[PDB]
Amino acid sequence: LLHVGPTTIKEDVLVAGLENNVGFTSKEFVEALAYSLKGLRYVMGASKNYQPLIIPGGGTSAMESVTSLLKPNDKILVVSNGVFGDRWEQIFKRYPVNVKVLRPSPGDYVKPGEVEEEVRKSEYKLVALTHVETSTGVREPVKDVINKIRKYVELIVVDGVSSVGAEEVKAEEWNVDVYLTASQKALGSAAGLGLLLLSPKALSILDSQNSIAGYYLDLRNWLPVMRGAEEGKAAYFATPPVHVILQLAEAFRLIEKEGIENRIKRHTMVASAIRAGLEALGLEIVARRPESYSNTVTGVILKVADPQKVLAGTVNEGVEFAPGVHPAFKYFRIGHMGWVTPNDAIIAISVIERTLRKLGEPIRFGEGVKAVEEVLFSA
Amino acid sequence: LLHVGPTTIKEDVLVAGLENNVGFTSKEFVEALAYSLKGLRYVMGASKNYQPLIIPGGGTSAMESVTSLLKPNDKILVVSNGVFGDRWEQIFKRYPVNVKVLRPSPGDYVKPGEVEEEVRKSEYKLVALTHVETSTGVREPVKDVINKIRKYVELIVVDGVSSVGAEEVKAEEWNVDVYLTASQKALGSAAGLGLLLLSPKALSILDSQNSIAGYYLDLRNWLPVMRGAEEGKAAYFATPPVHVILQLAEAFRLIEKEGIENRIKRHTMVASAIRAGLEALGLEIVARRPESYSNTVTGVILKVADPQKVLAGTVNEGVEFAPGVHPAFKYFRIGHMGWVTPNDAIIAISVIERTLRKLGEPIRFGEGVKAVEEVLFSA
Amino acid sequence: LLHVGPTTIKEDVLVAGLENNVGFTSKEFVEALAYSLKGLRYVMGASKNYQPLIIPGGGTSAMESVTSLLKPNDKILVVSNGVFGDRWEQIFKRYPVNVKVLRPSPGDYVKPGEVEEEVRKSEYKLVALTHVETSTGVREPVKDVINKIRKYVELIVVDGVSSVGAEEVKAEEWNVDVYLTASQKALGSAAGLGLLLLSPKALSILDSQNSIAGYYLDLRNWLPVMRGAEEGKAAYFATPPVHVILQLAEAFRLIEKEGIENRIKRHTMVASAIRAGLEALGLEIVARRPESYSNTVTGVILKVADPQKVLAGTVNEGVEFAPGVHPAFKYFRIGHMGWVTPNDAIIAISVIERTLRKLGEPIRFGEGVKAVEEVLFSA
Amino acid sequence: LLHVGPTTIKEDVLVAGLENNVGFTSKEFVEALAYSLKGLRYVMGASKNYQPLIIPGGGTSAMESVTSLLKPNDKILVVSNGVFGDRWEQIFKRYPVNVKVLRPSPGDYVKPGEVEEEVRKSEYKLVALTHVETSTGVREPVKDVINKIRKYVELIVVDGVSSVGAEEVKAEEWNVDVYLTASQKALGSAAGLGLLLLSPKALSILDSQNSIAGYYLDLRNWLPVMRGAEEGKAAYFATPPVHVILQLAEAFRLIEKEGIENRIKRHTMVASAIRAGLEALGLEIVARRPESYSNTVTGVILKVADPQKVLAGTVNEGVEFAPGVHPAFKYFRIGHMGWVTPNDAIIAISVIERTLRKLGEPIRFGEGVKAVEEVLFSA
Ligand SMILES: Cc1ncc(COP(=O)(O)O)c(CNc2cccc(C(=O)O)c2)c1O
Ligand SMILES: Cc1ncc(COP(=O)(O)O)c(CNc2cccc(C(=O)O)c2)c1O
Ligand SMILES: Cc1ncc(COP(=O)(O)O)c(CNc2cccc(C(=O)O)c2)c1O
Ligand SMILES: Cc1ncc(COP(=O)(O)O)c(CNc2cccc(C(=O)O)c2)c1O
Ligand SMILES: [Ca+2]
Ligand SMILES: [Ca+2]
Ligand SMILES: [Ca+2]
Ligand SMILES: [Ca+2]
Ligand SMILES: [Ca+2]
Ligand SMILES: [Ca+2]
Ligand SMILES: [Ca+2]
Ligand SMILES: [Ca+2]
Repeated sequence: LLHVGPTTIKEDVLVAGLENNVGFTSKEFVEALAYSLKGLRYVMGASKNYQPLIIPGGGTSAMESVTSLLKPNDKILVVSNGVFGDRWEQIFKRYPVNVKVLRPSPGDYVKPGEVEEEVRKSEYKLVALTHVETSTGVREPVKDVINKIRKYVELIVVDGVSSVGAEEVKAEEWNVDVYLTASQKALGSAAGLGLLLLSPKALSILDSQNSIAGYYLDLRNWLPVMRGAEEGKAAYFATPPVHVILQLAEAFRLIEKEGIENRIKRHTMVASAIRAGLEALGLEIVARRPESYSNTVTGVILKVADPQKVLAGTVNEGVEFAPGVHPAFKYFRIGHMGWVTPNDAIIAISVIERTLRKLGEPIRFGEGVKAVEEVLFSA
Repeated sequence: LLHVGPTTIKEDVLVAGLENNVGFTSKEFVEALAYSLKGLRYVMGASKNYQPLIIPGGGTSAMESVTSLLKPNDKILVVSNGVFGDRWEQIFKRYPVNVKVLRPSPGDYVKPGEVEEEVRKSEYKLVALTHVETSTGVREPVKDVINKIRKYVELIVVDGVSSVGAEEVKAEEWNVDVYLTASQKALGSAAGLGLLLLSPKALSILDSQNSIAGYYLDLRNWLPVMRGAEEGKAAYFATPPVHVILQLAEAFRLIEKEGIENRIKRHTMVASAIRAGLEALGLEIVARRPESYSNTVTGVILKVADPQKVLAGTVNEGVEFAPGVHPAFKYFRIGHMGWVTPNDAIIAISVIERTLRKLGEPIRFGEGVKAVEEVLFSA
Repeated sequence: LLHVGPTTIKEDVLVAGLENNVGFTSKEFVEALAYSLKGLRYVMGASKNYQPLIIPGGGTSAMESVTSLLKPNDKILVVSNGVFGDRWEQIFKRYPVNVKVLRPSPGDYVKPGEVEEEVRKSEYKLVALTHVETSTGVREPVKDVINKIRKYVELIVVDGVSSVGAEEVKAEEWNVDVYLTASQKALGSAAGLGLLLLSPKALSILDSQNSIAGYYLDLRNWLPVMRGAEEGKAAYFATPPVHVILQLAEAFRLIEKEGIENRIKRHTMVASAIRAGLEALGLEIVARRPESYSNTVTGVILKVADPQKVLAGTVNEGVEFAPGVHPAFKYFRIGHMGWVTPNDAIIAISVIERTLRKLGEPIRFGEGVKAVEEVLFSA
Repeated sequence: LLHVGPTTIKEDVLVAGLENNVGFTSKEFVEALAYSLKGLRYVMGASKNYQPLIIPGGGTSAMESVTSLLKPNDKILVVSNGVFGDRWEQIFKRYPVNVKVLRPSPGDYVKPGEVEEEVRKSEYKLVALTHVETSTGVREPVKDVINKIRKYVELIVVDGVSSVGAEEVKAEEWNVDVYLTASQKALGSAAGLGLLLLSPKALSILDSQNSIAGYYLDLRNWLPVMRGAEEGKAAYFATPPVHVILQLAEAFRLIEKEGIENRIKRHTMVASAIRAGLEALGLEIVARRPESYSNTVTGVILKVADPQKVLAGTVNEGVEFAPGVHPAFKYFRIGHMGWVTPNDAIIAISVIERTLRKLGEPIRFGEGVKAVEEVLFSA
């Protein structure tokens, strides 16, 4: 069997979807969409000059919709740290475009200098980055990368599926052209939506040029719906996931009530506490470089125990554990994103200690939970 | 302003989505997906030889995913009775294919003989039909069309967004290659999913040939998820709308409990009652030919009153009314599909009588409600 | 079998109860209780000098809690128009008190003069009235009764279970000492609570005297909880139905948003429309005197059809029908209270027409629904 | 301020109450009541000869309803270990009965021999016990008490509000005449109901004798409702909390799915783990005698820190902490009952360690969490 840990959704978020006479023209729907659109500007750090869109699907449909900005034979550079970086390449194989991929050593990340070198050597229409690579837990220093490449490339896109709402994101200040995410990860809402924030530059391409996009994923077709909503008007392109968007509006209400800076600090603390627990047990982290330890995903190397058995025996344990699928390592991953609290840190390390002791993975029993406690106490 | 009436969702359906620890690998999700896949075979009248898929989006994403069955320069005949027939052509303009469209007089439908004539004259890879054309309330005699064209064309696709779960559908008996619908219409569940049933012939194309499809809407990419689910296995292509699918499973449970034959009879009675009400008021129906009066949508011609004012004054009135957007007629539309009951028939005609009397549309006040009562009594 | 029609609850009301970490000391609970307490002053027409209480149970526990105001051998006059008036007497048999009951002819009501005559003849500590007698649909002219008896009696209590939130109620202006109701009737919330509004006179009895009350239903024990809540403080006597009270707060929000005067007008219109439908069918109303036709309950006399069969064949019909249990009449009752709309009037009469036609009760088929339409149109 | 920790309710339990067209005559309600009645026999260990009742209110209304079994001047012995034992005496002061109370030293419990001595010296109609005394966390050895007193007393009643569903209960085997609980404690459902299980002997009293009971709390009045439900019949005495009972049925489904023996073991393990944590910190438990350490409540003595500050700083910390209200001790209490898991044990001790360290209560920081881990590993 396959077992990937699901991001826990606050009941308030889910319950916001229980309105049984709401459609895409309902004032309640239009208001939730307009609210979510502003919520997206807020979590991504951008002013009204940046255009938000919320489309059906997820991170993957959002990624593919970037073809809305491309023309035949356009040159694309993908900076891929693993599975989800590689998905850009799989998507672009379906399109008449030219793709080059940079990859680092397993579990590492592509340095800003290496990207800079490549964009000076060849002219690229588009550069794709992955803010956090979910398969390895590695955060790319996207700000540093962009500072170096901004003047050599027409467009920069960042996959923030595992970062937005949890890691610092400054789409406008960093001059990103498309920052995208999904509803079900670090935002902690129900699945079904892709979310995008476009620069004025990307928006001009939409408004004035043709593209290689299909029909459903051409952001041009969704623009009138998004623009209409902010003016309090209903418009129809294709039926969106109405109740999932009601749920998203409620997630954004909770996000705005906590405050994004506070949200980020919470993810830093929880992740730091979890990592301190892992280290005190003598467990090795998958991410090669400490400065890249993402605050949403941590890969945990096992020397003796079978990762698959760790996952099988922790299914009903109130944790978010998932398989490690990189040939270079034997590991499982801990998801720690969304509504995650200090108690989730304690639980994750406790569940880990007890499971690994049972399976004979050499660990310093007791030391993990104590180290977690220490971190949580000290801040 | 734009106001389209929303299909009322049974609360039980919505409430089935309130499970806050479910992801695409959860056995609860896998079971709901497998159940919904079987439910789709059931409402469409097909055996295990036909392959169901449930994908993110809606009717439009389902329609576009038909490109999964096409090759460059393939010849397509679209039989379009209005807006949603025309959407096939709009979708196919994004693809390297050759499209011819047959259209009838406004509010009429393309006769089976006219389609037969065209497919004998020229060779077509694909013929696209719309079972019920939502913009006009016209039901295409799809069975009759197919009987005549089956031996002259490789593939037949039917858009059943406004028919499946309400009109008779026999995908297997009629030998349709793709029968498709959405979650939010005559099935009466929450929005966010497209649904497809493929013949063995269409499935062989998927399994053995390349196509002009993009990435997200290539049915090949969803097949392992659908096949896995029916064997009780989780598989990942892209995150689906997990909770919308939980809701869909519950809608299919209610559909199977009523029985599809009974469901169809209910839609026939409610629609017949509503139409009898309209006629007794002296109101003219948009559909030109009575044999094509769909049992999910009825267009109502106004001679004096402004359709927009009818819609504005019936917003909180517990009905499903929508604008008429065909230049050839001045009208509004009544949606009567999903969980619709005899009481909905009475309400719709009563709300119509009272609104039109207020606005001076010449009608036989009182006679509508009486005629509805008569029909509901006699069945 | 027994079949009593349930008051339909807005989903928003129910959904307000889905908070899974709320207890009697939670700020959310205290706020909902304080809100509901004010909501009770509002629907009953009283200033802050009147003391609201919300206790576990229903109308019956509220009625019994009136013993909190009594002493051994106190004299009580019950003005009983049927079953629920008679319940006062059944309750008081359990207590060392002296009870006299006035009853009118079946389906009539006790005139104000008849009560006045009795309270001048003997001295009574307490007079009990029923605002609307649910078993017959008869509204007592409580204002007129009180105007006549106020100076001759120490305490006046009014059972408003079937009136509060639907009929005009002015507890303060009319000088009532206890006005009581339940959560599940004309207020349209979930069952589980009795609700009481006490005059300063009744409150002084609580604060300064002993009583014959038991433990759970001694309003003295609940007072500190109610007083605490309005000061934003939690207090414990016995655990209340926490989530039912969350639901009640939401019902009061909806009531206050509509406005009580508007609520009353809606009940008048719906009831008048239903009665006009009944009359046009040639059906006789149970209430003997038109000025007493309650706007929450209407008894419908059948000359031929069996009331029990009317009820059996209308169970899934979206109506609120209940048995007639008074030996003097052959009838069923229509409940029309709470969130009831003009559409409910149309439905009730339509369901009645179709059911009675099937069962051979002589009626003027078609005429009922037309008369309802006319009433709803004319206001 | 007063802050008592709320028992966390599984969302599934709450969500079972979202049926908006259900009343006391609905077959859905009757089925939920019948199911809950059987569920009550199951959790209390009794065959069909024992009669369950579910009444509005809570533990307190259930306790008072025991007056249904009493006659004027009946002699009662209350075995009270604290607040909730003392509530028997407070209730009985409202009734013409003779009460004697046995009390132990603070935080201790009345030995079976001490009760035996008293019932042999004087003749008692009724002996009242508290299975777990919530105010001190002390479990009375009710089986041992009953074995000694059974032949000397007519009736034995046990308050199991904090024991039923968590501690071993054998109502039939131990020959208890009334075993009672509430919906919101160790059963973990929504508040609003009292629950009783009566012996054949107590039932004969109901069926054949008069009593000193009031009206609402006379178990005679509820019996036809309970008997009717198990024969699949609706009956009316007073409106029950319909949706709270739907929720209760769902709680009983979850209890029966786990199995009562397993439920008991879970409470033993979680409580043992929590206590091991407390001891390893050097914290003293309020219960004087280890054999009486209840598995639902533990009192924690503080030597230096203010209990009130512990409560104030742990409000949003996902725990169930409550004040200690016995003058003889300075303490707070930990609730660990219902759906409580091993993770709740870890969290409670961690939250305690971190809070007390902050407030300078002398503890062995780190040692609590380790001891909890050890216990959870070894079971
Ligand atoms: C960085 C990143 N980019 C793109 C996607 C694709 O999103 P959708 O699935 O919404 O199309 C993701 C999604 N991440 C994802 C999805 C499913 C499983 C796991 C796992 O942890 O094993 C991770 C992701 O984490
Ligand atoms: C026959 C038909 N085909 C395709 C679609 C597209 O479905 P999605 O929107 O789920 O992609 C539809 C949708 N039907 C539809 C959708 C929105 C509004 C109205 C209206 O009545 O104006 C009708 C439809 O009715
Ligand atoms: C006027 C009146 N007074 C007291 C009560 C008792 O309330 P509780 O049940 O909440 O204790 C009521 C309740 N009314 C009631 C209850 C059950 C059935 C029916 C029916 O219409 O057949 C009516 C009532 O309508
Ligand atoms: C043993 C026991 N007996 C009777 C009751 C009364 O139950 P109701 O409240 O449902 O009538 C209880 C209630 N237990 C209870 C209730 C409220 C607060 C606290 C606290 O921890 O301070 C404890 C109890 O714990
Ligand atoms: Ca909440
Ligand atoms: Ca239901
Ligand atoms: Ca035919
Ligand atoms: Ca015409
Ligand atoms: Ca709402
Ligand atoms: Ca569940
Ligand atoms: Ca023993
Ligand atoms: Ca001590």
